[PDB]
Amino acid sequence: AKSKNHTTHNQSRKWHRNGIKKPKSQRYESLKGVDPKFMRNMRFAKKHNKKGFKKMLANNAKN
RNA sequence: UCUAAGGCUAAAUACCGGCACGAGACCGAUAGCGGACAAGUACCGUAAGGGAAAGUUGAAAAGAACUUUGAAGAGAGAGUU
RNA sequence: UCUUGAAACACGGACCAAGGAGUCUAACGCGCGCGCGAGUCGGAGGGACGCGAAACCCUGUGGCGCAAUGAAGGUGAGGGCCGGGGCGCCCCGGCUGAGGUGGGAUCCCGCCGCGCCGGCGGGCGCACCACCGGCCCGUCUCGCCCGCCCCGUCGGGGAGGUGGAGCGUGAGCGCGCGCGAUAGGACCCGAAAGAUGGUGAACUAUGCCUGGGCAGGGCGAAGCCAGAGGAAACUCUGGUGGAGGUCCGUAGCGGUCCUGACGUGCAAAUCGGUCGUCCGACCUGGGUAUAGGGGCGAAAGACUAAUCGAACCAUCUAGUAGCUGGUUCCCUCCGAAGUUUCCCUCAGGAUAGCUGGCGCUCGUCCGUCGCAGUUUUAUCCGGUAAAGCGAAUGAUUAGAGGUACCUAUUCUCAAACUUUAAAUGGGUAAGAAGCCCGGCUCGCUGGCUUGGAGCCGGGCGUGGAAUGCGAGCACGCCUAGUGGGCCACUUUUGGUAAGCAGAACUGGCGCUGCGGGAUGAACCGAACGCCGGGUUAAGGCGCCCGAUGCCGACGCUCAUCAGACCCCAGAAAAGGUGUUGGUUGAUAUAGACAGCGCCGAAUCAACUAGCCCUGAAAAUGGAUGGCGCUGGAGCGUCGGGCCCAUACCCGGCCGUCGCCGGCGCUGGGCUAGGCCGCGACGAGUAGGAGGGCCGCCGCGGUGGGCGCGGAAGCCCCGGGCGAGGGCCCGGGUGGAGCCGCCGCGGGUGCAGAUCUUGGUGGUAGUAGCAAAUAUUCAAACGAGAACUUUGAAGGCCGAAGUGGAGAAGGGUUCCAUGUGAACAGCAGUUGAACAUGGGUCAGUCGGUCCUAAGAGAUGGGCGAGCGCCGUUCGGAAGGGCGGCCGAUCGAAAGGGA
RNA sequence: UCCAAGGUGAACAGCCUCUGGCAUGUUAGAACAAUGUAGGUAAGGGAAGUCGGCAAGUCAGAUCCGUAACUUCGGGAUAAG
RNA sequence: GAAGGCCCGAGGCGGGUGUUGACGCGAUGUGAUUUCUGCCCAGUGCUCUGAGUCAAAGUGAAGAAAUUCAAUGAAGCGCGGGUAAACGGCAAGGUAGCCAAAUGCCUCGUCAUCUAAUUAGUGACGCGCAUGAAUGGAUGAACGAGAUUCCCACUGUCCCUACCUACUAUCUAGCGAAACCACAGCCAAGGGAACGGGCUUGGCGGAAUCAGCGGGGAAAGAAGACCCUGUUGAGCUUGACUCUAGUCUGCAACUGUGAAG
RNA sequence: GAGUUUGACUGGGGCGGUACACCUGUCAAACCGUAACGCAGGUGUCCUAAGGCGAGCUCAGGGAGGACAGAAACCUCCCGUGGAGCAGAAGGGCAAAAGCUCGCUUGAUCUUGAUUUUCAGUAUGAAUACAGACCGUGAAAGCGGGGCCUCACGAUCCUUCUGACUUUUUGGGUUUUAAGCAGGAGGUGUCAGAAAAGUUACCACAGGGAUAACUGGCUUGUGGCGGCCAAGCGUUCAUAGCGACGUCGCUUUUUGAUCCUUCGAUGUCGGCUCUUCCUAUCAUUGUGAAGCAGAAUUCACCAAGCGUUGGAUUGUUCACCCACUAAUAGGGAACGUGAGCUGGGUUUAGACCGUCGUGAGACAGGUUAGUUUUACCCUACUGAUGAUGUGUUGUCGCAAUAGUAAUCCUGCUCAGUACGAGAGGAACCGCAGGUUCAGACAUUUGGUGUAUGUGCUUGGCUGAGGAGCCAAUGGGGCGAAGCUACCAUCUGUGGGAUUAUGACUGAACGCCUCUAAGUCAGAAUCCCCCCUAAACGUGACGAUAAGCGCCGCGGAGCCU
Ligand SMILES: [Mg+2]
Ligand SMILES: [Mg+2]
Ligand SMILES: [Mg+2]
Ligand SMILES: [Mg+2]
Ligand SMILES: [Mg+2]
Ligand SMILES: [Mg+2]
Ligand SMILES: [Mg+2]
Ligand SMILES: [Mg+2]
Ligand SMILES: [Mg+2]
Ligand SMILES: [Mg+2]
Ligand SMILES: [Mg+2]
Ligand SMILES: [Mg+2]
Ligand SMILES: [Mg+2]
Ligand SMILES: [Mg+2]
Ligand SMILES: [Mg+2]
Ligand SMILES: [Mg+2]
Ligand SMILES: [Mg+2]
Ligand SMILES: [Mg+2]
Ligand SMILES: [Mg+2]
Ligand SMILES: [Mg+2]
Ligand SMILES: [Mg+2]
Ligand SMILES: [Mg+2]
Ligand SMILES: [Mg+2]
Ligand SMILES: [Mg+2]
Ligand SMILES: [Mg+2]
Ligand SMILES: [Mg+2]
Ligand SMILES: [Mg+2]
Ligand SMILES: [Mg+2]
Ligand SMILES: [Mg+2]
Ligand SMILES: [Mg+2]
Ligand SMILES: [Mg+2]
Ligand SMILES: [Mg+2]
Ligand SMILES: [Mg+2]
Ligand SMILES: [Mg+2]
Ligand SMILES: [Mg+2]
Ligand SMILES: [Mg+2]
Ligand SMILES: [Mg+2]
Ligand SMILES: [Mg+2]
Ligand SMILES: [Mg+2]
Ligand SMILES: [Mg+2]
Ligand SMILES: [Mg+2]
Ligand SMILES: [Mg+2]
Ligand SMILES: [Mg+2]
Ligand SMILES: [Mg+2]
Ligand SMILES: [Mg+2]
Ligand SMILES: [Mg+2]
Ligand SMILES: [Mg+2]
Ligand SMILES: [Mg+2]
Ligand SMILES: [Mg+2]
Ligand SMILES: [Mg+2]
Ligand SMILES: [Mg+2]
Ligand SMILES: [Mg+2]
Ligand SMILES: [Mg+2]
Ligand SMILES: [Mg+2]
Ligand SMILES: [Mg+2]
Ligand SMILES: [Mg+2]
Ligand SMILES: [Mg+2]
Ligand SMILES: [Mg+2]
Ligand SMILES: [Mg+2]
Ligand SMILES: [Mg+2]
Ligand SMILES: [Mg+2]
Ligand SMILES: [Mg+2]
Ligand SMILES: [Mg+2]
Ligand SMILES: [Mg+2]
Ligand SMILES: [Mg+2]
Ligand SMILES: [Mg+2]
Ligand SMILES: [Mg+2]
Ligand SMILES: [Mg+2]
Ligand SMILES: [Mg+2]
Ligand SMILES: [Mg+2]
Ligand SMILES: [Mg+2]
Ligand SMILES: [Mg+2]
Ligand SMILES: [Mg+2]
Ligand SMILES: [Mg+2]
Ligand SMILES: [Mg+2]
Ligand SMILES: [Mg+2]
Ligand SMILES: [Mg+2]
Ligand SMILES: [Mg+2]
Ligand SMILES: [Mg+2]
Ligand SMILES: [Mg+2]
Ligand SMILES: [Mg+2]
Ligand SMILES: [Mg+2]
Ligand SMILES: [Mg+2]
Repeated sequence: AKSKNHTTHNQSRKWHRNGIKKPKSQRYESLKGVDPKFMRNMRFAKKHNKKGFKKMLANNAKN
């Protein structure tokens, strides 16, 4: 009472039945798996980014 | 915190059996109880047990006198409604 | 119906009627509707007071939410702006109450083009999403501050990672509807089994008790008698006797062979002939004993009531079933899978995929986002085909040269070889998430703004390839079915091969009809609402059979097995001086070829290619589909015309779907859940969803409904309506109830289930009414005589009877009269039928009495207990000085006046 | 289970009859085909049939004779003829 | 040898054998007589001895105790002996016998006999696939509804059928079922689920029926007993898993009195 | 004694194998992926270094050399792209490396999260890149948290160990104990992980044509059969008859392969019986060829009309043998044929023996005994009524079509002839019979015989005789009629076109030629006659009832 072992015959039709969908490209992709030492300093760059907010307003006025 | 190795004690509670009632968005004679009827009857098995089928003339029997064919069932008229 | 495949020589279905299969309760999830809403619900109970067991009111105990997290001790969720100060990296004050980036329906404003309408310029940005902070709990690393009456092994906080079903201005709760997965009998029907309790030894197996029965003959044992022989011991002969798991054989009991008869029988084991045994381990009745995992067995798993390799009965029990079978109205729309992973899985599930439903977030003139089974451009990837081995590895042929090697060549190869190397194919990119200019943050990086990344401001569309197209929400949420596939081109593995087995890719079949191939699940064409006209595809156009009934074109071919077109349904090697082409050569008018120098013009050889032919043998008679066709109806090359598919074009109608559709501004109109307009579209199994003014039963409403002037039901060569489910009307029949509309509750729709119950067919006036010799004549009664009765004749049983009486069993069958309806398988004047009466007389026949094997109380013992064990074993004498030793039951064949 | 006539014969065998009983066994008439079931015969050959002398047939009573191999001395034995 | 063997039994001062007592009862094997009954005690099993493992209870030790440790340490196992008319084999290597057998694969063995002809039969031969001695070997009169070979006799078994009789069938009067049945019923070929009756192309096809018949309907009769599957069973068996009645053994209790070592 | 278990995959199942958890090369068709009990292999380990780092060094092999010393000992030089080695299978990688050697070592340590691969994108296993510690090494840059890379491994529960702490040990406190958190290990190889021996023929149930045994279907390896080529055989001569080395086919009477149909069942081996079919012809008919003188035989052609037998053994098909014969050819039809038979084999349950298993049991080893059911239904076939439309009815005929039938041999004669040296030894016509078959038939012979015909006779009965009866036909002798037997007897048949083949004329092709056009002979084959049947076919002819037939275009009308 043997049967069939492996088949990929009708699988291409099933895959394209709803179409092969790529993940929607999102701005600001996820930062998972990045260097932890790099992520530490990048958090500190955003943590103290408001410290130079007064210099930003002064330099924008020169333009 | 209680005082075992002694006892008693109603109510609220349970009830498919029985007795007597009320009811139904239930079943309507192959349904509802097996059983609407001489149903746990007929019938079967040595026995323990198994277990049916089967309700309806019309309002009122007024259920067809009488005549005639046939031995008779069974018919033809007549008659009741 | 299962299936890859069914008209199947696969299964179910003779026929009709009624019944007949997805339910209900609990709990869960999602969607939807309703109420209230950081709440929400009385679902216990209490109180008002026919239908009222309702409804009304109160009660928030409690449940579920509002807080999470850790194993636990436990602890436990506020962001931002402004100013000052500290300059590390986090103090103070104030104003507020969830931040920042990108996107964002809607709203707001400016300007322009026309207080309306379009351009691009900004803003507040919902929900949601991507990302980055922040906070709470667990845990880890690095740590230097702080708090106190219970200063300690005390309790607090920081910084940076990380775990969590968190917080980040709640969304739940109650109720109802639907679907999905469950547990319950669980869609219906079905096991082989298992368990508890009980009933059977009238069959049979065996022991016991008490009875009964078993012709006629054969051989003829021990004992005995007599006569003989012998010197004796002892022997011999005749007769007698009547022994035995002896022989022939009847009854009886068995059951060999015919593998006979029968085999829907006389019979759920019989009949005939034949056969075994028939004084014995013989046969048999009755009374007793042993009871189901037990009994009993001269042993066959035999037998234990037609049941035995574990009886029967009822219950547990609607036992379970990954396995078969069946699973009931119509329509509209969408529409599969036999594949992935895991599984004591491989007839099955879980999971992913494919499916459907429900939506939701947006877009919806150009424009811009966004999208793609496709090209283009740019740039990468690979090691297959082919090639190579005078290159590596491996294999391999032949010579040559120099001195078996060695050099230079040469032949042939690789799938597990390769220097090379495609075609097809895979990945990425083709901008605003960009470019450009100027700054800011950092604790990372460091010779040095040096990097890097993040952030801020400003400026710049020619959107920065072609084409098509609406997208997004981890392609959201729930989700059925499927998880046996099969076939074809190409590629490809095993196999001699296979209508074989196993893969890749795409299409197809399955799920699919249609035209064509005669025919046929897959091939060719083309996919499907209902029609009209037209035109085609593939394929055809002698006739069957629509179309060449053209003065079609050119050749090829004769077949005493001609040939006749994808898949495709019989041919090969090798041959032909059949015929027709072509190729390469060779002789010849200084005269060849062939034939006897004559002859006088071409000839010969090899090879190749078409058609035909040989090669070519199978069994029922037969297959270009058939007829038949040979100036073609054959083969090849083509032309014009013609034939028709559910395909294409145009038109009508129906439905679905889509319109940033239209209409509240009324002769008609607007049941807005309506009406109207436009465009496209239409296959379907399993499956899903919606609609039904389809149908059935019952309820609350409602129609001042219907009905003896005729309801329901039923019948109809009556009239109709609807695409259909169905419905209305008319007639006939019927005789008392019935129906429409809005809601509500289901035991709601049948052709199947070797369905259930009931009824009826063909078979069919058929099988049959055939075991045991046999009836006939006359008469009588009578409507009626092959069957009754009487008489006569002829026969049978032939005293181990077809005779005369009992036992067990039957229970009025006995007897008389009467009936002829049903029964007595023909008939019947007859009956063991039916109806009405009658009939069984005991001291001395049996029961009754006795105990036989047995059974069974008392004492006693056991046992949870109903009870069981036990038949002497205890103060056991109810009589007339007593012995008894075991009450009682147990024989209609024992005992017994 | 009980009673059990005559003839034939060794016989309660088979066959015939008497006493007694019965009407041919849940039907009849006609016909006499095949094929059956049951019964019987068959010339000549005699198991050539067939898995196989299956079935059938031969033999049979009694009387007078005659009776081996073998043997457990009993038998074989109704040997056989 | 009865305080027993064997067995029943839920249970007792229970019950059977047993109204018994070794010439008995119980459990097995072989299977009259005659004739023999060989070898192996390793394995398994039974049985018989007194020198590692060994439960509970009891004793000792440590510890606050629970607990732990130690010593002691039954039966059984292990060790040892016997046993094969125990299972078995031939630790022993098949002895006496027997045979191509009811036992021989090769095989229709070889030889003789039996017939014209013999895979049969018989007598022999035996390195016997795979005979063999109470898992009994060999023989054997009588006996056998046992298997087998031949001969005589006999016969319709046959060559080779025929005829006769009885009851049926058949016909009639009366009476009157059942299995079965999707629809049904003439074929060839083709295709097809690869053996059509129906479809395709042909052959062709004429009411209603009787008696026969056994080709067909892959005829009927029965949800194949063969084969496989099922995480379906049952009967039986063991060196299967897990238990158990029974039985053996140990401890304290019922269990008292006294002496001695 | 009770309960339960006794894996799965699988070209049925079992046995075998593990394709059951993994790895390499290939298959695999140039991304990845991709199956089979596809191919060639590996794995349940090994390593305190064979881990880590640094430094130096260069291998396999070859040439030339150098006491013993040689084809291989060691020393030296030169060449040497790795042709060595790197623990193992294979692939890849690797040269002042990853190899070899040496000296310092324990990054094979303590942690958080992310990622890759198998993937459902779960787990495990094994990997990748960081980060925070603590270290090793090197002068340092760096490198290292196992092995150069691709394999070398394991959930819950439970036990055990280590570590940590405001962790619990339940009204508090202390100490034991127990529990918990976190990280290891003890293992499930059926490797995402039950706790597991059989037997069943005494078997049971659910099913399955998803799946075996029997037919058919595809295939033809094998079997059978037949070509082609021509080495050679045939004294010589390849092809009279043969055919090596090769090679191309056919057949479905072998077997195998496959598993498509059937497991709510297609009765299954042989024989018997019986019909038809095939030819790959054994015999007969007509021919061609020879290593054909005759005879016998061999090869080949047209050809299946006709025939292919009787027996011993065996269940057997198949073989073997005895004879006979013209020959004793080969097969199909569901391996034709079981509601046709027969049960011998096989193929339930009983039983024996051998081998096997401890056992129950098994054995395609042997042996013995073992129920063979139903037709009356539909077609088919066999016969029997009848139906058909021309008025009824009858006689006498025609005839489509269908069936079809004869066959083989012997003796005599030719003829001791032809032929041959002989030995031997035919043929045509003719003649006499026979075999098998067919259709008849009973005069004769045989058989049956219930004319129950006539005798004989047994038992019984009728009083006896006489005459008879009964015994399922009492028995027996003979026997009419009838029926019946190669067991008696009779009869069995003519042509036509042609096949094979041999020829004529005669081209193609000045010749030749059976052929191309045209002609001839020509057969057991074929067709037909003869013969049997007689159609929804029919001709001639007779007789045809107050009814009825002809004749008045009867003369007018009604239905179809
Ligand atoms: Mg599968
Ligand atoms: Mg597999
Ligand atoms: Mg009550
Ligand atoms: Mg009722
Ligand atoms: Mg078929
Ligand atoms: Mg079925
Ligand atoms: Mg049926
Ligand atoms: Mg109904
Ligand atoms: Mg925003
Ligand atoms: Mg059980
Ligand atoms: Mg005798
Ligand atoms: Mg007798
Ligand atoms: Mg009998
Ligand atoms: Mg019989
Ligand atoms: Mg019969
Ligand atoms: Mg006898
Ligand atoms: Mg008795
Ligand atoms: Mg019981
Ligand atoms: Mg048995
Ligand atoms: Mg549709
Ligand atoms: Mg699919
Ligand atoms: Mg199935
Ligand atoms: Mg699904
Ligand atoms: Mg699933
Ligand atoms: Mg399936
Ligand atoms: Mg395939
Ligand atoms: Mg297959
Ligand atoms: Mg399907
Ligand atoms: Mg489709
Ligand atoms: Mg075709
Ligand atoms: Mg049209
Ligand atoms: Mg056509
Ligand atoms: Mg040739
Ligand atoms: Mg040809
Ligand atoms: Mg249109
Ligand atoms: Mg109802
Ligand atoms: Mg219902
Ligand atoms: Mg119905
Ligand atoms: Mg009476
Ligand atoms: Mg009376
Ligand atoms: Mg009657
Ligand atoms: Mg009565
Ligand atoms: Mg008494
Ligand atoms: Mg008495
Ligand atoms: Mg009679
Ligand atoms: Mg004779
Ligand atoms: Mg014979
Ligand atoms: Mg006999
Ligand atoms: Mg004798
Ligand atoms: Mg013994
Ligand atoms: Mg021993
Ligand atoms: Mg010997
Ligand atoms: Mg013989
Ligand atoms: Mg012998
Ligand atoms: Mg011995
Ligand atoms: Mg006997
Ligand atoms: Mg059919
Ligand atoms: Mg059948
Ligand atoms: Mg079945
Ligand atoms: Mg399974
Ligand atoms: Mg059983
Ligand atoms: Mg079991
Ligand atoms: Mg299996
Ligand atoms: Mg690849
Ligand atoms: Mg580190
Ligand atoms: Mg199949
Ligand atoms: Mg071959
Ligand atoms: Mg050859
Ligand atoms: Mg031929
Ligand atoms: Mg014979
Ligand atoms: Mg056959
Ligand atoms: Mg048949
Ligand atoms: Mg049969
Ligand atoms: Mg047969
Ligand atoms: Mg047999
Ligand atoms: Mg048997
Ligand atoms: Mg001469
Ligand atoms: Mg007399
Ligand atoms: Mg008599
Ligand atoms: Mg007689
Ligand atoms: Mg005579
Ligand atoms: Mg000719
Ligand atoms: Mg001629």
